[PDB]
Amino acid sequence: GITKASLATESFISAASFQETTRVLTEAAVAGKRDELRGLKENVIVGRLIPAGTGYAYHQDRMRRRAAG
Amino acid sequence: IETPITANFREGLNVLQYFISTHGARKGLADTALKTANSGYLTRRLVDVAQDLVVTEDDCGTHEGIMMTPVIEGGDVKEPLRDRVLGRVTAEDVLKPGTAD
Amino acid sequence: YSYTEKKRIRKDFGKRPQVLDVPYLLSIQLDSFQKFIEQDPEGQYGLEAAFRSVFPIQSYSGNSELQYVSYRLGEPVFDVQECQIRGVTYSAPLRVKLRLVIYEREAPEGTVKDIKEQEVYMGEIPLMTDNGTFVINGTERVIVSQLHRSPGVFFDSDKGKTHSSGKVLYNARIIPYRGSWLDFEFDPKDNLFVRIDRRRKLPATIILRALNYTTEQILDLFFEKVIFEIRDNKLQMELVPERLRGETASFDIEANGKVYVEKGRRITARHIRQLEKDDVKLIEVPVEYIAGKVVAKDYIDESTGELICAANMELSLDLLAKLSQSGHKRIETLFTNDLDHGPYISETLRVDPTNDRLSALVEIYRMMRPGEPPTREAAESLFENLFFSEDRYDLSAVGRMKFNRSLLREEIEGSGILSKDDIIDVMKKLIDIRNGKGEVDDIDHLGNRRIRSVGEMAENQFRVGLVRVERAVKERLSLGDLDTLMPQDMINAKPISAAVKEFFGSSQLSQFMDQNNPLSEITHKRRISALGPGGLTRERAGFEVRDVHPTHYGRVCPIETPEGPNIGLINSLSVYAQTNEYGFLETPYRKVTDGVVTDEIHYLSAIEEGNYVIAQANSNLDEEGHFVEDLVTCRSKGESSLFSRDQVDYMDVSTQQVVSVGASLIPFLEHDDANRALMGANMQRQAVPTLRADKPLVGTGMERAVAVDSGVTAVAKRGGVVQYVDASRIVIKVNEDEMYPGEAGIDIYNLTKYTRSNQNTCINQMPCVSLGEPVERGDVLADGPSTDLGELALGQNMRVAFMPWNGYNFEDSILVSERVVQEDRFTTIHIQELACVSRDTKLGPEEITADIPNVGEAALSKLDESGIVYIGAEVTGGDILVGKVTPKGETQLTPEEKLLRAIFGEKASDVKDSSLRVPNGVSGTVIDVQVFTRDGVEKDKRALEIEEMQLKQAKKDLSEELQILEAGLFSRIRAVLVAGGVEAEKLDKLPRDRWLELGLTDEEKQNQLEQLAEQYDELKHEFEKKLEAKRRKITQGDDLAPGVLKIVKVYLAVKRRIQPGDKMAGRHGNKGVISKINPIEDMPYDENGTPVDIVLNPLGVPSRMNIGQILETHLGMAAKGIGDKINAMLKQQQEVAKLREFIQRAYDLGADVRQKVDLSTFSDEEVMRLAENLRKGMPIATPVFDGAKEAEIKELLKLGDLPTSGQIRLYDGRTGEQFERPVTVGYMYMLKLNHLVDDKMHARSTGSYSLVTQQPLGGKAQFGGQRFGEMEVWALEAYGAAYTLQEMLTVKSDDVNGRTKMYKNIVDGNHQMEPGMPESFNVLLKEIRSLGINIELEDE
Amino acid sequence: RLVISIAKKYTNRGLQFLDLIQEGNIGLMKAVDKFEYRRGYKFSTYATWWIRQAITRSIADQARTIRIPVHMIETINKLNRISRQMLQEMGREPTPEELAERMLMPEDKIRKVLKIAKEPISMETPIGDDEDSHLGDFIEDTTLELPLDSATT
Amino acid sequence: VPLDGGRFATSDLNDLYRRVINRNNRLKRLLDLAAPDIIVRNEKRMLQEAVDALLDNGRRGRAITGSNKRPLKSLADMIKGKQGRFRQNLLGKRVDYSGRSVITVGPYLRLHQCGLPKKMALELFKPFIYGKLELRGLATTIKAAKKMVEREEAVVWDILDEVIREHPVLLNRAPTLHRLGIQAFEPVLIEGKAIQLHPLVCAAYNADFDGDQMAVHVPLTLEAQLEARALMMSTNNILSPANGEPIIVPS
DNA sequence: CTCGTAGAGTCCGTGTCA
Ligand SMILES: C[C@H](CCC(=O)NCCC[N+](C)(C)C[C@H](O)CS(=O)(=O)O)[C@H]1CC[C@H]2[C@@H]3[C@H](O)C[C@@H]4C[C@H](O)CC[C@]4(C)[C@H]3C[C@H](O)[C@]12C
Ligand SMILES: C[C@H](CCC(=O)NCCC[N+](C)(C)C[C@H](O)CS(=O)(=O)O)[C@H]1CC[C@H]2[C@@H]3[C@H](O)C[C@@H]4C[C@H](O)CC[C@]4(C)[C@H]3C[C@H](O)[C@]12C
Ligand SMILES: [Mg+2]
Repeated sequence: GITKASLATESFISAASFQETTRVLTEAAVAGKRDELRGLKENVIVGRLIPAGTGYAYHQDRMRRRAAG
Repeated sequence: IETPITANFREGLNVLQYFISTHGARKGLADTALKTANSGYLTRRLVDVAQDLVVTEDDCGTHEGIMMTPVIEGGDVKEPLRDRVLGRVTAEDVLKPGTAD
Repeated sequence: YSYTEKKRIRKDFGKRPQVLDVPYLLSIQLDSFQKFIEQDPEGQYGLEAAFRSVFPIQSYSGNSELQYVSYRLGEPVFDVQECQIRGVTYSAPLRVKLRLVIYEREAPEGTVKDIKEQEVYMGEIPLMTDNGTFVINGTERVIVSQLHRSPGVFFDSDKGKTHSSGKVLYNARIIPYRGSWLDFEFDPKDNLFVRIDRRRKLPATIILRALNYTTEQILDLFFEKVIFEIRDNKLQMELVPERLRGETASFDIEANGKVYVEKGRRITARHIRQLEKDDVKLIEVPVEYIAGKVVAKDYIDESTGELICAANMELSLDLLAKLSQSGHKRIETLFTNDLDHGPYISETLRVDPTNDRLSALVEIYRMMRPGEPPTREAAESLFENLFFSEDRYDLSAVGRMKFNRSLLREEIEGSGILSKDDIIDVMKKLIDIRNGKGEVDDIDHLGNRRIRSVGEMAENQFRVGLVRVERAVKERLSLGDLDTLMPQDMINAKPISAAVKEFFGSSQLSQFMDQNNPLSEITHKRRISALGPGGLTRERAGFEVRDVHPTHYGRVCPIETPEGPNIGLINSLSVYAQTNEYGFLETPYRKVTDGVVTDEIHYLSAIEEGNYVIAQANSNLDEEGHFVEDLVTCRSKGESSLFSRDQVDYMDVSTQQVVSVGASLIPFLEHDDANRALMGANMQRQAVPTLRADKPLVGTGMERAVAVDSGVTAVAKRGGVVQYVDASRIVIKVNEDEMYPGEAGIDIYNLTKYTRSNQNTCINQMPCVSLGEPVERGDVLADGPSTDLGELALGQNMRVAFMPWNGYNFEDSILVSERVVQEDRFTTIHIQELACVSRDTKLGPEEITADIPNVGEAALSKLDESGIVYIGAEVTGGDILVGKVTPKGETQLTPEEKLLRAIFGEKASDVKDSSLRVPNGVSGTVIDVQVFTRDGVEKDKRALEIEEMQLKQAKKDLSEELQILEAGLFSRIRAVLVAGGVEAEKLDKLPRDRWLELGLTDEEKQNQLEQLAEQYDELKHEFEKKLEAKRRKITQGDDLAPGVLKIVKVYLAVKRRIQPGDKMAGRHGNKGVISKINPIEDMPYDENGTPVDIVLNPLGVPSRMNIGQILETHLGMAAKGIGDKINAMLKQQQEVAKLREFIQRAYDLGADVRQKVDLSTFSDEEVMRLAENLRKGMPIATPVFDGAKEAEIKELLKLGDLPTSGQIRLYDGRTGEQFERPVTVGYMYMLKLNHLVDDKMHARSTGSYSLVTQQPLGGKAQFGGQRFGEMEVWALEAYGAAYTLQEMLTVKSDDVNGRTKMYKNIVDGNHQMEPGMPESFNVLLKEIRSLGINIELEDE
Repeated sequence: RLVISIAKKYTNRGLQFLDLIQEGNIGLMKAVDKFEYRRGYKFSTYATWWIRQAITRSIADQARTIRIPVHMIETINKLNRISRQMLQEMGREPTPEELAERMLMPEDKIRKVLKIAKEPISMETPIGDDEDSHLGDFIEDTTLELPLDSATT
Repeated sequence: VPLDGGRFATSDLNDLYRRVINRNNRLKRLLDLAAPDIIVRNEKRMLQEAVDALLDNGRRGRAITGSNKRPLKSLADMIKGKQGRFRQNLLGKRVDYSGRSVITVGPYLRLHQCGLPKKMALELFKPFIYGKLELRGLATTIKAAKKMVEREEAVVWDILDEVIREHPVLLNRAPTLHRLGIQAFEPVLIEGKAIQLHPLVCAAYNADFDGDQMAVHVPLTLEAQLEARALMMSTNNILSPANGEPIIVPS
């Protein structure tokens, strides 16, 4: 169900955005979980370019420069 | 209520008949003033789950597909084929009702 | 008719005769607070009640008590107006005489000392104004009456949700006025549990055990016993014949020789009848039948003492056999018929672990405060004070009345504390309903909902203050020594006044008086809220209470309620409604004597109303209260139907009684949908007073009632002749009949001129009457804001045409012709206040001088040397009003600027500018200035000038009044002196004071001259002392807030003209924005050449089923047609005859009308006056439901010589060609709403930011930007618009470094960006890192 | 229980009852360890003395957010007694001039003390009938250099 | 911060921290004094209570604030919940260069433009105006430009017209149900304080001319301008994103 | 087949939205 499905997202900032914040924060803290942001809502949160639409190319371009020599 | 309101707005209603319609309208107003909050919550959840979906690839190249028919709910064809299929990409070649077409 | 009535009569439609006229509309507030003050001996409602409740305060067993005498209301130190100006609370000091009495211990009983305190001061209490308001800090606040649930006992159902298997579980709630609540609820397994108000669930029987009741005593008090006697052998049952009713028999029931009930066939009614008439008493019974019964008492082995059967034990063969060999003849079982009499208390006893009283008190004590070691005495005192201590637990006279009514006991008045019988009866009723021989009550019945007005809540808060001080005084009276101190040091007044002023100031139900329209005031005072303390919260409830109950008929208005989130919890009070003696809601009805419908009225509450068959007002009555139809329409138990002529007990007082005043004003209500009625009423109450109010062409008759009842009009107290009229005061010469014997004199009314209303609107009173006009008691002297000739004129009536005009009225938008603004008929005046405060900074006090660094002399031109605007100067946005400078040094300027200072020699001014300049975009006249200096500081010259002006003005006014009253007094002395020998020829040439010194025959006449002489002297001396007092009030330094040196207040008067974007509405809920102002010629015009004023979109009528506005337009067109016809007939100056005949023919207009007009009045001139007033259009009056029929409109239109269909052919002003299909034109009364575009318009480029999160402030005073909410973020994401979102999210609001980068780039003409990190995200990082969680930005 | 009995006196000076009882326990222990039966002094008085000496000291120091000299607190107490007496006798209230009369202080310190006594308001106090914004939502940051001025510079 | 009027405003964390530090110092001294076990137990209990209220007040006895009965706000309260943070202040900001006002019809407009009040135009585009004023040299420096704008001379209107010519604006109505709740238009200067909206699109906005208000934002950077002009210009969205049918149908 | 243990269902109280 859409709430639970939302709950099972990879990024913990996404889950923290709208659910019981304490729950997700404690889970992520104990798990040592690592959020690469990878998504739309996180990118909004940090105030960088969305990977959607006009900004998709940017991130795609970044991907070639990212994780390379 | 068993007895209805016999008069209409061109003519004039009477005390009790008004009273009744008053109740009707009051309930209606509250109804809306709550359908707005519920619809807002629902749509927020919906956009929440569906945030990340972006068209990333040009063509996945699968042979899979779903069989679309005209929804003939019981008595008749409530919604035809054409509107349900307009603007969708095809999964495979369609034949006339007669093979090799 | 009265003289105000003769001035301008209003044509009335309406068929049924008003038996009762509308009462004084504000009665509730005034009379309730009157009851609150009300010095009375008998302890009834009144401060007295609170005192007698709390006092006498007895020492901690010290036998030195404090006793109460009486209270006295001090006279307010500050009159109303000055209290408003100076920002103080308008109040009276309260003084109380007390006696401290001290006994001796141990004395042969005798009070050693009684000493009386010199009227100790117990704080200040705000007083209510004549209109029913309170001035709390120089602002009028209103305390809206509050509806809430009455104390008592209520049985709720709570169906459905109980486990989703039905299980309709009832519960009894006992609610006190003051104290904890009791709740009895069931469980799935039918066990009765008690809970304390909002606590855990206890087994109910414990309370009965806590009441010191034994188990067997309990089951005795509840269940109906069955005796099993031993008669010659084996355990046979004594039988109640009806007892088996509806019970299958387990054995063969023969008795005394005859088989009655067959073995196996369930006992039928026939066999029961057999036994009943045969009178069979006793039956032998199989022991198996007994194997199922229950044991009532604890039958021990009485011979030896060993117990056999225990309390609440099932009966088994072994127990009965043990008893029979033991020899016990009488066994007492219970009657448990699972259908009627259920095992409820039995099952509680089975689950009941507690047995003794002590164990129950232990459980209570350890449950209420879990964990504290239970002490026997501690628990006993706890419980006793919980429910039987007079102080904590009091229901009421009301609570008790409802309680006893619910349990149907003849006694109305009971004891405050709950006697145990009460609880027992409550549980009896609960189990009775649980069996099904009783109905549950619905909370939403008005008979269960009580109205608490001001006086009661004030009394409660005062009670609380007293209980605080009482404990305090006990502390001081028990420990400290008794006999040295007098009884004023013991009690501290601070907390009492603290609590009362806290309530009056900071409460939800004490709100700003909505003061822009008289209707606004009247309806806001007559409001009923379910919110506040002791009441509901908006989130909890809940549709039950919002819906309209059939009980509201004629008591609360069904149609007026805010459409916002709080729908239903405001619900303004109906017109005729009153409060009962007990605080309930009651409405009048006309009595019905079987055949005749009499004129005696009785006020009924809801519960009594339920019983009778009441006929509706809309019933046809012939000449003596006889019904024309044998079959009439009534309602008795909330259901309407037809009943016969000889059954109706009462009848509606008048048709209007269903609706509130606001709704009562809307014409042709009968034809409008409820929704648009609601919106119409709400909007109509917000109309802003225009410059020239005129009158509604189509009213409802309430206009005069509201106008008089609002306090803004000036009304005559003693009728007479207008002696002097000036645009500030009306001086009236009393009629000799109405002259008080001792010192009647003349009456002087000072009017109020433009002062600022709560919403910044003007409230000005203009004189109505002219010199020499005779006035009667209760006549309307002066029209207040938005009032005409005594009538309510909220807005103005203009010529509208329904048609689409180049989509400029596309949606509900409205077109307006330049003609209206040309005549300036919708121009409002707004009086704004501005404040400059000079505080003390740590670098030094601020300064008010006019010397302001680097200011152009252009702006300073308009200030005097002191730095204050001249009264009457015209200012605009940006101009400087009051100069103010602040100390500021040690700038530590940047190097390059230092270089600049060295270069040019620019001595840096150590004072920054702070002057209070005019807000942007407002331009008007400054009408007045006020200056407040704290005591001690050196008054500036301008303050002295203002004090000189005020002094001289007050002196002038006092001399004015004294001289006018003295002239009247001397005139009366002359009027008496003509009796007993006329001497006025001698008199008129000798001085005036040589009229008292003259003599007359020693009689009552000379005594009356003596009276008038003594009154002359007394008026003189009072004049002198009040004058001196006024100068002392003027001079005294005013008390200012800590830290503020002085203050300058300025009242600005802005003239706001109607302009595009403003909101206008009709009374029927049609709304609109004025979209374009066109030249006169562009407007459509009729053949005759008169252009229309407004062009309204027709498409708004059919979809929004408010059709009444159309009939209104027709009838108004007819009225204005009459008006034009008479104006034409007047301009030709025909003759009295012609006008009189025509005006009579008009007033008659058919029949069935209750008007009853001339020819009685004076024959020529006053008719000319009436024509002069009516030439602007003859006013029609349809009451709400007994209104004007269509045919009557047609007929009146025919009288005007106008198309009967109400449509005219119209010519297009642009092209000149005619419109096809002629259109409806006519006058509608439209309103200008308070939403003025100039207030709403708002923009910011850059401005102030917030402290913690560097985001721009939200709001209007500080510039403030719009809130880009998440929904908009989603909107942006729907498009591929990433860059806009990015800038919006960081450079536009939160990134400081980025925002400055952006400003510089923009100014330089480059468009790039520098995203940075949003500050709020940094805040989040720091905040969670402040927690014990490590949050790091990784990198790869 | 003695500590509890004396503690209930100080019950409205911004201090969690339990902190009060704790300070009293510290004072009582101090008295006991310092108690002298051979010096000639009533034991109970000695104890209660130390109890108060500790409790009042703690409330004076750590009660207010901004710590304030104790003599200043005594000044406030005197002011409050005087205000109470004069107000309840006179009925109206004593004006700062009248207070300056009643005590010999030059009244400049009277209003200074009145200014100091004001407690800080909670930044979240909800604004009237609009429980959406608190007070914190209004306070503006004056530190910020104006962008105009940066461009000028 | 010291608010004007000698009184002070503080966050609740000040009180919470003060209380915790007090209890810490008291426990330190108690250990130095070797108090009996009961007292050290009580001190540790209270310290635990203070800490847990500090982290998350609301899972225990609700440590109220000084004399105000309102429970004081703990860290989690600042983070968690809608009213507090993440939801409230980080997707619900308050942008600059924005305006708001009442809407009015004004039928004569072209589909792709909207009537905008002058005075708002100056207020919004202040910095653009300054830039152009300084570029053409009509104003020696920025300060003189500011004075020249507050005088409101004809040259100011000329430059404002030239800047407004091709620059696009975003117009929004508060309940943005679907993506068409925010759309781009070219502004046309008009007198008065009311915003004029093209009628055909009111249906798309679900707007009514009965006192409904609309907000107006200005895209600043050049890329934003192009995004607006390409994707968000009214003329580009005639078909509903929900179903393919036209939205701008006559009403 | 019953005792001891295992499983399923339910209830209460808390957390969660406006
Ligand atoms: C004075 C009045 C008695 C009513 C009465 O019986 N009048 C006598 C009227 C009798 N008559 C004239 C109408 C003739 C009747 O026919 C005789 S009979 O009633 O039918 O026997 C009692 C009944 C309800 C009581 C109020 C409520 O508790 C709320 C509140 C409680 C506070 O703590 C104190 C204040 C409040 C406002 C109370 C005031 C006062 O205490 C009331 C009005
Ligand atoms: C009572 C007095 C009428 C006096 C009168 O009528 N005397 C008649 C005296 C007749 N006698 C006694 C001399 C005998 C004559 O012989 C009678 S006869 O002529 O022979 O028939 C009324 C009528 C007009 C009123 C004045 C106006 O407000 C303006 C005036 C200026 C102030 O800014 C406002 C108040 C002032 C002071 C008012 C004074 C006073 O309130 C006046 C005069
Ligand atoms: Mg609208």
